[PDB]
Amino acid sequence: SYSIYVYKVLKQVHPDTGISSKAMGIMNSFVNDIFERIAGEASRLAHYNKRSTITSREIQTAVRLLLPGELAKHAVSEGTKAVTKYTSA
Amino acid sequence: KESYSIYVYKVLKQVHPDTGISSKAMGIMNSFVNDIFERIAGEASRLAHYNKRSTITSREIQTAVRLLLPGELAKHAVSEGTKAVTKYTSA
Amino acid sequence: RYRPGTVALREIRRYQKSTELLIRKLPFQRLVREIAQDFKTDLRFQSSAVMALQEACEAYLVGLFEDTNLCAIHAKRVTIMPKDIQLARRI
Amino acid sequence: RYRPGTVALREIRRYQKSTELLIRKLPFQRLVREIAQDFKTDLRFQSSAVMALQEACEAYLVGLFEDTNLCAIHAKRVTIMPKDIQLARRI
Amino acid sequence: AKRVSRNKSEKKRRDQFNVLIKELGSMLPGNARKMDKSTVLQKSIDFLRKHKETTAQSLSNEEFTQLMLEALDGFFLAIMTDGSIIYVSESVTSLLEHLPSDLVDQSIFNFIPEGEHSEVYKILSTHLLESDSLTPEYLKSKNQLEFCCHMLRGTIDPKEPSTYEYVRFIGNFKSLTRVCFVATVRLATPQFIKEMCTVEEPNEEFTSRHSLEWKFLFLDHRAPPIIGYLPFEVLGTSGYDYYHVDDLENLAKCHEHLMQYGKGKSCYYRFLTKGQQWIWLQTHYYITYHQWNSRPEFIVCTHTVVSYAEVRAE
Amino acid sequence: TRSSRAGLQFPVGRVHRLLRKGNYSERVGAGAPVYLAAVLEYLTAEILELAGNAARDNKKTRIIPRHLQLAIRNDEELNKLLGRVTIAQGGVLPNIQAVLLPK
Amino acid sequence: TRSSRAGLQFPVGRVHRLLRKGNYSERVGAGAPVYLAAVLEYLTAEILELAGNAARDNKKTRIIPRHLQLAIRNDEELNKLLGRVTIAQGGVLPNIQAVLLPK
Amino acid sequence: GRIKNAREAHSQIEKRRRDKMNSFIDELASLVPTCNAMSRKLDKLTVLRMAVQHMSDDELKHLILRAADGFLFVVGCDRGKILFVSESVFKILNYSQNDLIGQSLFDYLHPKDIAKVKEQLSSSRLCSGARRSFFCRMKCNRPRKSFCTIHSTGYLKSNLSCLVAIGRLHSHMVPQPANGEIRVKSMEYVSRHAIDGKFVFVDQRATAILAYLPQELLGTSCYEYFHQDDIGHLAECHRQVLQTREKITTNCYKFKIKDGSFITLRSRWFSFMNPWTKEVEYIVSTNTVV
Amino acid sequence: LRDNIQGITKPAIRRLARRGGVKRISGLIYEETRGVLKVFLENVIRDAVTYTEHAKRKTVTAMDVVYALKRQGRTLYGFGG
Amino acid sequence: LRDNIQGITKPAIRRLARRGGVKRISGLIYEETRGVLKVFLENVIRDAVTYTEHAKRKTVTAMDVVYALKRQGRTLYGFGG
Amino acid sequence: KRVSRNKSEKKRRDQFNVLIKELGSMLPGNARKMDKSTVLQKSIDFLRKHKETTAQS
Amino acid sequence: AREAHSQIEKRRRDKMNSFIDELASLVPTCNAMSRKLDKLTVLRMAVQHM
DNA sequence: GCACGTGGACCACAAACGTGAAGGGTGAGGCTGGAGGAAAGGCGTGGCTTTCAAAGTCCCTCTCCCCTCAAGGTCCTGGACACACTACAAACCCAGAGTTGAAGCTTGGGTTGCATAACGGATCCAGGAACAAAGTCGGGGTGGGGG
DNA sequence: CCCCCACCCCGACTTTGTTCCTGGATCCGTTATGCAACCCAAGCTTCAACTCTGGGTTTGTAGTGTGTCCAGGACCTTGAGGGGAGAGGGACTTTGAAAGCCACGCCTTTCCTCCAGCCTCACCCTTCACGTTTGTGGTCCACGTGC
Repeated sequence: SYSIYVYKVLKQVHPDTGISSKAMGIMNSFVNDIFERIAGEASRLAHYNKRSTITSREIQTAVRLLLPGELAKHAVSEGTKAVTKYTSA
Repeated sequence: KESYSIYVYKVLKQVHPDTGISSKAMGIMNSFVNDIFERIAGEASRLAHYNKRSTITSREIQTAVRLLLPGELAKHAVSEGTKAVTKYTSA
Repeated sequence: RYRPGTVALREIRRYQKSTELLIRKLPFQRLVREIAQDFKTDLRFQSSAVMALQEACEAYLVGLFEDTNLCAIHAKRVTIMPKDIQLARRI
Repeated sequence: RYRPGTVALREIRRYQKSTELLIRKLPFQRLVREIAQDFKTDLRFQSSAVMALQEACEAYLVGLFEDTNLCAIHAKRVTIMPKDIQLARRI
Repeated sequence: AKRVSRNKSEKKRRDQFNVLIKELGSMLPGNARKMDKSTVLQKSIDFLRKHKETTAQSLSNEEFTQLMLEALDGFFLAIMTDGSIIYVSESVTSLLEHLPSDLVDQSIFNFIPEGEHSEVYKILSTHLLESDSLTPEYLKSKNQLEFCCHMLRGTIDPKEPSTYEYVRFIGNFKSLTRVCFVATVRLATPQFIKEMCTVEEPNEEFTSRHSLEWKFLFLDHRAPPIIGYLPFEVLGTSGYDYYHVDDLENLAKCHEHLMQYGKGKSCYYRFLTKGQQWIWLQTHYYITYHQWNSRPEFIVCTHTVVSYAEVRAE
Repeated sequence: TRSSRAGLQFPVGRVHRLLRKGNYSERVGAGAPVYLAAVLEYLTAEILELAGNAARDNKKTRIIPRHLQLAIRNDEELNKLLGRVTIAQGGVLPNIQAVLLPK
Repeated sequence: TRSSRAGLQFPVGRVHRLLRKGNYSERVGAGAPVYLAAVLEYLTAEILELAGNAARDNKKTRIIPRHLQLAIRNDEELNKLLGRVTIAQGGVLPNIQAVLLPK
Repeated sequence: GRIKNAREAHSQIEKRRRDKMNSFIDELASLVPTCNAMSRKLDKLTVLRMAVQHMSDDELKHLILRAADGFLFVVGCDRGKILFVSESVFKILNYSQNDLIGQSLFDYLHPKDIAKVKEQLSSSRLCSGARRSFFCRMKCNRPRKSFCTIHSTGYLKSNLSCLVAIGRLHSHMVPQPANGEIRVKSMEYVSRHAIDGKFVFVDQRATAILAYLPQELLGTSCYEYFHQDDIGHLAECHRQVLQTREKITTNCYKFKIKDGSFITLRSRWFSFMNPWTKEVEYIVSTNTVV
Repeated sequence: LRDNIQGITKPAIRRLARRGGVKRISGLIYEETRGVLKVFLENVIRDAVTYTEHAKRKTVTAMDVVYALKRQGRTLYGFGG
Repeated sequence: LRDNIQGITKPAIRRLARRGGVKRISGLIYEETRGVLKVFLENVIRDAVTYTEHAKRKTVTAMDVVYALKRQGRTLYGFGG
Repeated sequence: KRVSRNKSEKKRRDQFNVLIKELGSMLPGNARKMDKSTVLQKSIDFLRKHKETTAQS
Repeated sequence: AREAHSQIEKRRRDKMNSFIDELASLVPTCNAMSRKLDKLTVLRMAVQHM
């Protein structure tokens, strides 16, 4: 489950706060829901282009399609920075 | 590239021998066939996953059909798939 | 006696402020089993499943009520009528 | 002139029986390319895509107008108002 | 709101107790997390005992010490009579470019020119004294000494020829449980601008955006605390206006590499704060694009402060 | 022919291949495509029969998208199954509310 | 861990395994899991941030489902992304139509 | 039974917990003189308050004070008033602590430096961001020499914000020249110039070396200070450095200073180019005292 | 099992309408609401039972309810997913 | 170019509304309709352009329009697929 | 316990007496040794008269 | 006799309660207050009003 | 009469209490990551030629534009009644408890299964020729309104 | 109810698309081998079912008042309907060359394999936060009694 990471994230955002178990379950459900949305959209995109591999391009496209523009810009920036830092080291 | 015009036309001659079909209507029908195929295939895939099954069988299809189709259509489609699988298995 | 509607406003504030289930769980559970038996008898349920059903039902009904209220307002009306529900559902 | 409404009913019959596009093609193309330029320039468009857009838009708009008509009727009106559209969209 | 009120008051009692426990634990030495409240009180008990014993048997002076050392262009240094260094203040790195770890345990005469070793050996070895039981050593006029010498500078490239600085030692001889000399060392040549060599925080960072002319388009709220300039003081100006002379070329190379790759990490470089200090930095860069044609629109720059040790290591 | 074994028009081989594509599953039982093809053929037959009836009502002998629109929107089960589909050159059902008629 | 190499909290290994399962594709490009983990972590951060704000605005230190509902319905973009989503004990925004107000 | 039993051990472990805590509260109280002197059982809350209230350096103080030079002063940012000054100011400005404390630094400043000190006093363990450093002219009790040039370095500190700083009167002459045997770093100052040679940036070492305060150089041409005997050579270097990225080092040359005299300098020059625009930003110079 | 539709009390309907911001209710709503709820809930139940049946189980699990709601555009958080 | 939204003439909107059985129309409708249609078109076009861009093409094909409509919940038959 | 109740009771009575003395000290025609009830009656009359006379000044 | 004296003490304490309430009636703050005030509070308010 | 006492009142603290929530520790093994290799996916170069862009011209439908006048939207007014609000009575829901065992879940055994590959083979797909369908224009029949 | 006008559907002619025939293949199908996914038999324990008792908040039923919904009259202004004129649209035709598609060669990316070892998960123990009661004491008061 993602409880560990949800908690750690909160400890980076609002260190002075805690989470009810029900809220934590809600976050797990939400994570899996969004994961499914993106993975399915990316699967379609690969099919629409007869590709066999899902890459950061497909995810960026699926994000731009799925998310509203504001969140899409920030999320694309985050994915870009993460991939940049990872690949650079 | 592939379409179902052959089978659409043969089925039309089964239901209305006196009747033909325009290419516009044929395109409508092909889009419909593909859409239903996608619906059923996706639902059956989810079903198999929900049950940690790696294989799709006629049970998954029958369940997806029951979920997707309205009652009357579901009864007839289930009877038809049952008959088809029964004959195919016998043959 | 308070005036008609004033207590209704206090109630609206109360129930919007609260988050608890508004349907009685045992009536709901027996209604579920009364429906479910029609599809299969001798069927068991995880209590959590019953709770999920109740929460989904209350959420769905609350949304439909809000839409219906908008319809009544559009008709320049306070009391919601079955016409309003029917119009919302049709839309 | 004929009394208002009668000729409108004749027009309604005509356009419901008909299937052709009710919009001007070249203005539609220019509007599409006017919008599209904002997302990316140097774009090229298949006429099939243009026609698909025209059909989809007329279908969507007509459905929205049907719902708007229902709302106006509910408001005991013959004449549709922007509020009807806003309400239908919101619902 | 009756019982809500009583519960508010009781939760407030709870809160006040928690606040006092947190305050009590915060002042301790060897601080750590995950201590149970009983452990917090026990460590406070032990700390009160230890602090009371050490003090009984004995503006802030730290800020004054920093301010005066900086104003004098100086650093504390302590060495044994044998010449071995035993302690030095970190400010030495900003003044002489040697880390404390490069100095401690090493012979001072490795940094003093060989033609002057005899003088400093005479200074260290000729003085000998034994104190009474009443008077501290630093207060006796016999132990005070003022003298001058040259000292070698460190370098980032060992190919550079040996370079030195003339300095004055102002200090006193002191005994340790051997006899050392400890002094405030002041550079004879004043240093009106200097480099910060150690980051005063574990990590600190600031962000900005730059145009295709490298002019500031944005400055975050974390920059002014680090560099001393407010956003409006930098907006529209070129980023190059704040970089160090020698690092201008390497930063041009880094921006050429960025134009080549669109994303990456920079070399180390220096930035001139409003407080007249060069601070060492390393930056991560990436570029954003105008959807209409996928061409650049702005560069984003994330600047991290780094230590002179990490600089000299690479 | 598998279709012949099942007494069907639709191609079982194509359906089976399409199911192996799309990554729908790791494995596919032999009877699965048969059942699916039978269902598809049945639905196709329903639609085409209704469309031919509409054409005959419209005194026509060839199906056009107008006929498909009318048929699907008139059959309640198909209408529920396909309510959110749009049909090229379909038009709309000739529905007018009584309140709008003169009186 | 690749997550550490990316400075991320989320388990990139788990994400890659999950994408390699579920039959979403024949292959997975190595950058895809990292990108997705970043997106998930970002959305999580936004949601938790809004939730903590809601809690503090009501002097609470613990996030409960009501806070999530409030945050999601208040935030327009999340309300779009999650318009049809339902949350246990979520409640509603204290919306009252002006016509209903007494005077 | 098993549930009740499981609750006994746990609840009495919680009893052990409150017993431990109360024991430690009492012990902590014993370590607080006020709590130990208080007869009554002080409540855990009051006990904790009193505990947090209840909770070599002189060698270092002498070690640094004996080495001190110039004078320390504190001036309120909102005030401009000198809140404190060390006695050593009487060596420097010839005004005493009493002449300076309770009075505003700005009259002791030269009128053209008052604005600069005000800009420095604006807000934005002493951190580099709060750091401030400036040259200025300060009045003296005995007089053109009614003012002297002081280097002021300090940091901003808090209810009334203030600058805590040292003012040092550095000799503009260079005592103890470097020995020929030893490679010693000469004094230097960095400056940047527009195409025509006008100062667009300069540092404080330029004020120590040239006596000119920063505003006295910015907005003026280097040709106003070059000595005419070297202006031909320096102009040749200027014409050359405009065409190349290479660092060009001049010969030794004379440069005029505030008091009207000349000093000998040697400079390294280059025209820096911004890669994003492919354009020369400005001439960069490092000057060196000969 | 009979008449459990009456178990949905007029006060329960009133409370739900109040949570929906409704100020006034026509009596016909109570039966209209009971019918609408029966339809909605029966469809959800049919789907959940279909999932249970396909799984060859004799107990309905919350995951089946979640799938039934999901496929009907009624995604629900709080019961796993 | 610009201002082609006014190219959606009042008679065209009249025809459309009449196909929706609309007997009477207020003048405010026309601008409101133009705005709604502009929003609808903008969304569909954004999605189609996104598909095209990911495919690295420069030409919009009807398949992209159909994929956009599909993911938007509206399915159009008869344009391939 | 009893000692503390005695202390708090004497404190109560001392506070009451201090207040009685302060109240009576502001009166016109002041004289000591007035009974508590007389202090309050004279205070009542004084407040009435002073308030009325000041207001109508 | 002691009963008569104790009930004279009651007459006195009643007279004092009555005059404390009357004094309160002349103090605006006391006249406005709702709860049955404790004696010291009334007298404090009275000396504050004078 | 006052002060102190005791009972009483009231306040608020202070502590423990146990319960509920949470966290720390230890076990622990599953899962992540790395090495090593194979070979498939993708990048890259070089070429073509299909499709959309872009435009020209004429005919013409459709749009632009203007006015009239009745019908529809709207405002304003009045009635009553379906609904809300209070009340007492009741019940079944809620809570907590007990009791029973069908089914969930794990283990081990064994099988039948489907994938995969090679190979066989003939129905399907691209293309060529002929016929029917589709597009465009004109005529006839049907439907509704107005007199 | 009958006549006139407008619209809707059908019919005819011309051009383009689809269907049927022909050749080559590879999609479809078969038979084989293989490793194993899943069914099956079996046993073990759990969670759900089922039931009861007791409490009491919620629910049901009943009575009374009015705010809301509805109908109605009546104004007046907005849209519709038509006429009439004019313009860009629509249809059809044209050409240019850019972009997407294709084929060829290289190589390097990630699956697959096996392993190593530690982070995340489960359980167990322990602690803290919390309400909440209560203990407990103090502040203070109301009026007794004593001094």
